[PDB]
Amino acid sequence: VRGGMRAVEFKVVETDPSPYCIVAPDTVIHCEGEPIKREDEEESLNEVGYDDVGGCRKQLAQIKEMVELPLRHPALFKAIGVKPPRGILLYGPPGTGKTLIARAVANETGAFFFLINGPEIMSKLAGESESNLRKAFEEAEKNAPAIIFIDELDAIAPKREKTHGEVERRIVSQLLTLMDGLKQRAHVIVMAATNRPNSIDPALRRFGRFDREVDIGIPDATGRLEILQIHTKNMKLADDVDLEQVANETHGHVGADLAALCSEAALQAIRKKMDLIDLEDETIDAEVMNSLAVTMDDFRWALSQ
Amino acid sequence: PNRLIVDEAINEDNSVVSLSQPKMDELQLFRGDTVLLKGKKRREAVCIVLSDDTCSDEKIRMNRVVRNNLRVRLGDVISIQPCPDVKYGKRIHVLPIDDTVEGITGNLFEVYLKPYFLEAYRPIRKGDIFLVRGGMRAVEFKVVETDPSPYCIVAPDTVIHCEGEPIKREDEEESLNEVGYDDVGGCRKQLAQIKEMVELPLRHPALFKAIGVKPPRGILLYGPPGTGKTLIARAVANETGAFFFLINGPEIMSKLAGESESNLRKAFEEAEKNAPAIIFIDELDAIAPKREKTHGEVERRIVSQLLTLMDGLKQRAHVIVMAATNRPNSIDPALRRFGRFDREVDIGIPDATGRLEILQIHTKNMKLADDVDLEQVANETHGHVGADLAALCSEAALQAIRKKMDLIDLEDETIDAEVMNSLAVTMDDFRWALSQ
Amino acid sequence: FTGEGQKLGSTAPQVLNTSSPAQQAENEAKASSSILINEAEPTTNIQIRLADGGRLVQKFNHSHRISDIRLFIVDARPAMAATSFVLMTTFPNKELADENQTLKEANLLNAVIVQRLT
Ligand SMILES: Nc1ncnc2c1ncn2[C@@H]1O[C@H](COP(=O)(O)OP(=O)(O)O)[C@@H](O)[C@H]1O
Ligand SMILES: Nc1ncnc2c1ncn2[C@@H]1O[C@H](COP(=O)(O)OP(=O)(O)O)[C@@H](O)[C@H]1O
Repeated sequence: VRGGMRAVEFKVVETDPSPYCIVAPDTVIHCEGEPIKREDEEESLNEVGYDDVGGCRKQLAQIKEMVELPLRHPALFKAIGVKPPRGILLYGPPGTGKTLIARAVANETGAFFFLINGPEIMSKLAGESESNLRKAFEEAEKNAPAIIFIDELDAIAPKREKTHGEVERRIVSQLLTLMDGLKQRAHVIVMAATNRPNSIDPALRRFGRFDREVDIGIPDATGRLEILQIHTKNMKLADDVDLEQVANETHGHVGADLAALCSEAALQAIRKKMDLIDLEDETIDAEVMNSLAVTMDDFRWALSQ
Repeated sequence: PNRLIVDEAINEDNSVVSLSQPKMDELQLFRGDTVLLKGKKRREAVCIVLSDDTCSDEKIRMNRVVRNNLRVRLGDVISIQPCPDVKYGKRIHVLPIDDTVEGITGNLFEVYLKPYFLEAYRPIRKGDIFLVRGGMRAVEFKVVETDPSPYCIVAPDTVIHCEGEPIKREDEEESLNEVGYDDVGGCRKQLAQIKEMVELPLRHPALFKAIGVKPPRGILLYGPPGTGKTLIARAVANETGAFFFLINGPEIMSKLAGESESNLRKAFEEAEKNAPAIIFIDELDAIAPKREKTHGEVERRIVSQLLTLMDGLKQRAHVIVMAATNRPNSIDPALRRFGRFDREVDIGIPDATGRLEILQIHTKNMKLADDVDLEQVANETHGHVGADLAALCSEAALQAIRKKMDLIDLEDETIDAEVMNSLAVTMDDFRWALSQ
Repeated sequence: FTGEGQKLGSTAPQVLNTSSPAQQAENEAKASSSILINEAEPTTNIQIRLADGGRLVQKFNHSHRISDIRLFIVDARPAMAATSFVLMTTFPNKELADENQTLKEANLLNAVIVQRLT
């Protein structure tokens, strides 16, 4: 159940007419004090799913089929001589949803997801960096099927002439080696995100490496609308709110932008009604939040920033 | 119907608070009635209530002096009520606060107290702390006692006693010597944005605990040197009552490799402990320049450490990182990447109006001569920035001291606040500092 | 003071089984018989969601009316004949208004019709 700028999960403990029943207007509803625990096989609907990605269908479709067999029917390639894709390169500006996509694809297919972040890797001392790299691939293969996602790949393996030293080029080398030793039977798919082709070292594209590329650019008005609707699903929008209008004055913005744009609106709403209406405390009232509604004015304000 | 919102002051006078005419009507108050304010920790204050058209109906203006006397920060709400019972007190007992009078010796009464209450009819309540500017400094006095308890008006026949040693500062009594919004001039629009940006995350933490909305984390400050970016980030902290932690670019880049990354992490850790907190990276460009500024194997690892810390932050932490640099181009693109320094505020050179206000802020503690036209100085310091005007005033002062004091008083032991109180800075000194 | 009390909620009073176990078969019999089915005109099927406790009866012919369904409900059971109520489709939750409206016009083709007592 969405609302009050969040979504609460509820587990049906008991239904009167036993296994199942239709909640009629006369049905008595009990929700007696207590919040139960989340079990192991019960994922959070707060996890990332394909429904959290908007403005990508074409690309989201390509990726889905690419990983479909390798991640859903591993056994297949055990008894096959065909070669599935190993590395998938996701290029596009920042905040485009690449990380989001990769994580969404992993969950949505129940695959193990391991994250490698460019800066993280490059903050370490050289040997440590490699260590971590092979550790990621190691841990990934143990829990296969898995998806290894290298965020900010260009931070680790910049173009041929961005090489600056025995340490810089020593890591990329490590990453290339790992990619060549990555066998099928492993059931691993390494996704990596970068801004554009040129950014990366050409060698990461050698056939047994990041051989498949997928372009995830900036969203179009239609696409931008999708995103706005996703990042407002948990709030109460005034009836004067025109998201499509918002999406139209948003060319150039990417997903991360819209996501932030919304937060601004919601904060501008709160600041107005919260500031004077003594709605502040060392805790929040679900109802207070649930009543608050973001007007189109708030979005006109967020934009003017 | 008394509850209002504490906003900044227009009239920098300690004894006065302002409201909108309409509001005064509702509360049946007049152009001079002494009012009784109520704030946090069972505290109260007595002030004069004037009218202001630029004051919003639901808000009340007041300076940090009063604001502190009430234990309130900009934004809280107070209860105002008429105080028609205040008397013309008898004798009042005042006492300075050690750290404010260290170094100056002499009659603080005829140097400070006297001129301050003089024909002012300033109302005062026991326990309050007021400030008196003069002699090139500001002394803070606590009202230990007023014969008519607990508050009285200081009329010309009121007896003021300064009997004894200054007192210590209670841990919860912030100095008015601290940086506050009233120390920043010419940054109206920018200061406004910064405030509303940190307002909820810093004033209403518990909020972002039951909400999915994502507040600002990094905020980039652009401007040439001396623009007042350190001044702003500090004042914001003080003013919001948030813990302020400083990180100076070169300070970090002077460390042996590793020790530099070690200090970045410790900086965020300490800042996360004392949340709400503001980490301010002074001279970011010195730490994080990239894509043409070097890959000197230690320089980059450090930038990467800084990007990691920005990603590692999470709203649960209640921390806002502010950074300052000369211009975007200096910084490394990744720092602006969404999730890090996603907010930016430009703070360039002040205009004529701005420079003027700045000049006024940096003379508030000195005795300017009637020939001194700050509006003149402002109208010929065009390119100059806050830092320049500030240094300008200092040189003017030193000149004035070099002229009338250094000579006619080449004898030591004249640290007396009377001498400093009589020394005036002439428009001729400001004319000299200019020619420098 | 001795437990088991039903709350007095704002929802409209309910109509239980006024018809005896035997009476309800004859009550459907009427409905099933009662109205016209000309085989030479293409059909449609309705499933009624009565508030009676979660009672559902189906059937019908080619092109008829929403009011004809309201007639079937009464024919299928006496109690409701006096009770005020309305019809619907769930999940867009459209109140079947304009009782006359024909099944073709309401998109009510082979679609479930819920009953709600006003
Ligand atoms: N296509 C999108 N649809 C919906 N939300 C998006 C989209 N792209 C980005 N976002 C939002 O902005 C954030 C940007 O995330 P991220 O995937 O890390 O960006 P990137 O990897 O492209 O740099 C997401 O977590 C999400 O909340
Ligand atoms: N806007 C201003 N108003 C009043 N004084 C200022 C202003 N800006 C700068 N100053 C003065 O000049 C100094 C410059 O300070 P600082 O904030 O450290 O500069 P920056 O960070 O822009 O390099 C301040 O400490 C202050 O005394």
